[PDB]
Amino acid sequence: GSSGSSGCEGGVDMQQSQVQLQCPLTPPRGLQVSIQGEAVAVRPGEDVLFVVRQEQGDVLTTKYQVDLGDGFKAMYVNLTLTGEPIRHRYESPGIYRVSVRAENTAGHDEAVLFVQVSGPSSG
Repeated sequence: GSSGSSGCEGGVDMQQSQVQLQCPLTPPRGLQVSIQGEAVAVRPGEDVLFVVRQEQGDVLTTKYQVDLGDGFKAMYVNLTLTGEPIRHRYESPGIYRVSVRAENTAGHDEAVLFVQVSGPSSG
């Protein structure tokens, strides 16, 4: 079968912080993106949908930075909250490298997805 995993630590004494209010919260966990339905090879010019979700998403309104790699760049905020798919159409065929960055007042999570788009060739 197939499965993923993660792991990273980040803690330091109270040296500095850009916050004027102490509120109870927790960092992001189990953050990753997925493509609508298991697809093998998509054709060029077909808008692709990216489904994002979280395991606990306890953290508050967090920021999200999606990197298409093909010059396209967008900055979404509270993606999980809005639970809205990310549409994106390609022009030329070729495996693309997608990534995401999440950093909230509590913690920060990141993920990377690989997309493949083959031309009109058989298959």
